[PDB]
Amino acid sequence: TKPIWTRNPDDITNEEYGEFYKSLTNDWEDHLAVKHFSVEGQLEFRALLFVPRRAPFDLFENRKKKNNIKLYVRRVFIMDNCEELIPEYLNFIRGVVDSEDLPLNISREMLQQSKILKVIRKNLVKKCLELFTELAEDKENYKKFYEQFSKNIKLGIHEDSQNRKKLSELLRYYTSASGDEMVSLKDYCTRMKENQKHIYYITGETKDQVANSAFVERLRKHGLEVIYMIEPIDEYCVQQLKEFEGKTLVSVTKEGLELPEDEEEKKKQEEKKTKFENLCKIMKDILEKKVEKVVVSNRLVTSPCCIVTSTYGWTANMERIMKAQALRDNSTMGYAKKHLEINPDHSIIETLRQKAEADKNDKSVKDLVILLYETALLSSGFSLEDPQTHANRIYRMIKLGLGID
Amino acid sequence: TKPIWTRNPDDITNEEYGEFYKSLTNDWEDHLAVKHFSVEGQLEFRALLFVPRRAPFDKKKNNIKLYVRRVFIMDNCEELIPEYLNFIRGVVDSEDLPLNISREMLQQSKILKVIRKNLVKKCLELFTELAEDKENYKKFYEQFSKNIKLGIHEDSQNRKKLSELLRYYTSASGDEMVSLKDYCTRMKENQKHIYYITGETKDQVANSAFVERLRKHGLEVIYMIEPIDEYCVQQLKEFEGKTLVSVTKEGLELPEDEEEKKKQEEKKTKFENLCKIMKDILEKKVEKVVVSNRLVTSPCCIVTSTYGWTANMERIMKAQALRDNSTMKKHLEINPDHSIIETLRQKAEADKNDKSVKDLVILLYETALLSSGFSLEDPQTHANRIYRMIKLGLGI
Ligand SMILES: CCN(CC)c1ccc2cc(C(=O)N/C=C\N3C(=O)CCC3=O)c(=O)oc2c1
Ligand SMILES: CCN(CC)c1ccc2cc(C(=O)N/C=C\N3C(=O)CCC3=O)c(=O)oc2c1
Repeated sequence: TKPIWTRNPDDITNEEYGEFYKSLTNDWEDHLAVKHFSVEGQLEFRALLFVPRRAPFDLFENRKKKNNIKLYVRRVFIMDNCEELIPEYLNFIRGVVDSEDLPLNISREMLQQSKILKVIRKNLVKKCLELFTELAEDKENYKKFYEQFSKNIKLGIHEDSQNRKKLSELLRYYTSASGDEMVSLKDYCTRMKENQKHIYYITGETKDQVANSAFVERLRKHGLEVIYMIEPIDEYCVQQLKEFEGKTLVSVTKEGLELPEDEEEKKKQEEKKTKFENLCKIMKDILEKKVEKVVVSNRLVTSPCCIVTSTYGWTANMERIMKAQALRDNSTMGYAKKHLEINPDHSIIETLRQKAEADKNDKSVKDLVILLYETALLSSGFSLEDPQTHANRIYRMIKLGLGID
Repeated sequence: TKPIWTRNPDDITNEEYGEFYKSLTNDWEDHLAVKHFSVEGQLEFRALLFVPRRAPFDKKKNNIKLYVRRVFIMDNCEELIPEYLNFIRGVVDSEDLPLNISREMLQQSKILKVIRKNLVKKCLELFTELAEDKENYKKFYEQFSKNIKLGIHEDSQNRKKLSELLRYYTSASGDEMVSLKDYCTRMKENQKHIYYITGETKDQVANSAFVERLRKHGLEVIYMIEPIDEYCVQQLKEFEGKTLVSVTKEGLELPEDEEEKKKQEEKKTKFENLCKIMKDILEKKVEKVVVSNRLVTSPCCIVTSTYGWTANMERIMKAQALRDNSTMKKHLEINPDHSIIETLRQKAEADKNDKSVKDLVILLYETALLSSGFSLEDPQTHANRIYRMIKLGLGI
């Protein structure tokens, strides 16, 4: 009688859909979700789409399967891999597309097919984003989905600038407040204190490393929520996600960390600015060019120091990923400028300011400046120049802790 | 009027060779080296082989054009040459092999197996020739060092002839690369082992902790900085009788001393108390804690089990496991003659529940992992521990 995608959506049982999706992809378990829609107008076409349970494989990047949408015209099969029928970041969708009107045999000149496809393209991506917007309403079944295709969503953020807002509403992250849960961007905004003009994120490799890192200290004490961006995609994602609902994004690993001045803590921070600037310009010289600037931390509580990164430059996470990639492709590392922030109110920083402003030539002072700098790189997610150099330096500091002999 | 490979070699100008290799591979510069040979016997066939100057970017198993009685057949010939020689370009003109076969007539594979084994011999002949001019072999090993080490891994029958062609940086060779036969000439007749280290840069392995008592003892250590080496040594057991030992692995055998081992034995039992304590302070963070016989300036180091993943291995594999996202044995050696070990034995045997002792054992263990090429559990945890130790260096 009629093919399965011509019967209309609410007249089909979810198991009938599944038997079809199994027969279409040989997947051993049924579909996860289904969107099934038709279109009339200048163009008549139907479309049945499936989202597999287990995220498909990355396919050699061969790009030899831009998609797996079986393509029909007037109920006859045509192609299996239709390059411009679906944007690359939705290639996991399985299903069929049955057009009534598109032109098949075409030369270069007949761009009309490429118009019909572009409109079907936008209509297919629209009905998908609709389905994901639908899925986001049941919080704990959307979990089975974002678990598999989070990497896919973030890719769209980078490529499809036209749908960037609708896509960003679908992102979920770990934050400081959501101790064990993932939360939307709209939720983080509902918990913002007014006059906070920024959304705080940190990029590392594990939650425990970014949660207990040095960079977030005076931000968690300040009652602020910070977003944990742990997957390597995130480093590229934020590069094109400028703002959400008006508020701009800021990295807690970068210099110039803006915070709300209350009862002009800038006046106390300014006294610290000038009080320790002596110590600032000394360690800049003890280190020479291993660092670019030495400034007073406005973000450090329990740790004495941290290594922050240039504003318009690579980060510790990026520097790790890129150079972990340059192992794979045999290459010189080629051509990341760091800033070191010191906590004025820490005893090690206070006591160091005394020994240094008394005798800045003391080889013990030089040794301690280098040592704190090296451990700060460890805190900030970097790799050391020469590990045994730091090792011998720690051994010397241990010699000082107990009997020097 | 006659094809170029059937013409007798030494009647061939190197420009004719180069012009031909250009016409065969469109390479803009001439060949690097050429081996050209014929064979008679049960099988008659000729072969002209080229080594390109620039190492190519390697599913085309090789580019050896294959002729029979001077007629072309195919170029991608899978079982004509082992995979680690895919950079060879050239032609092979057989007189007798059978092309059309029923799967039963594997006799087609015998003729190929014979040409295969015969081709690899004439190549290793060429490479042994190249090893004689030191600073031109460098132009080659610079490009194909990776290839030779792969052959060590795969071709066990030619494993010996290949190792003779390996070149490395060592402690003695400050800037030059040296053969294995040379390292044997500098061995003491009481030395039964060849010492190597696996790292990432020459500068890091030369100043490493594992080699301390080896440069003081007048011993030479081989610097393996390329990642292939990690797999190379897994199949490179011995050269010229003397076996290889990794300075990152446990059970470091050394030339037995003038019965001074009794002093190493007194150190063994004297610090064994501290060994039992640090073993428990680090709850399964390490597998065993024993007395070092290899450390001079460093107080402690982390070696790996003989059969386990090397320190190098765990770094590379987990650096690659960023691709899969798949996310996946240690020994702690302490230096007896170091003051920090003596002082720790005293603080431990006086009050072994001192949190300063706990702070010191954990701190020493973590920095030793850094010394040994590992990654830290929680960097901010180690940092807070150092900040605590620095706070102790001066008043709290
Ligand atoms: C119908 C016979 N031939 C020529 C061999 C085909 C078959 C398929 C296609 C697909 C094309 C094409 O549009 N590619 C880009 C997007 N795309 C579609 O819109 C459908 C399939 C597909 O890959 C095309 O331009 O010519 C084609 C020509
Ligand atoms: C021209 C006829 N065609 C190919 C279309 C051939 C040509 C060559 C071969 C070689 C075979 C063969 O002997 N393979 C074993 C070794 N071998 C070669 O000698 C060349 C490639 C290769 O794998 C074969 O099984 O079928 C062939 C079929």
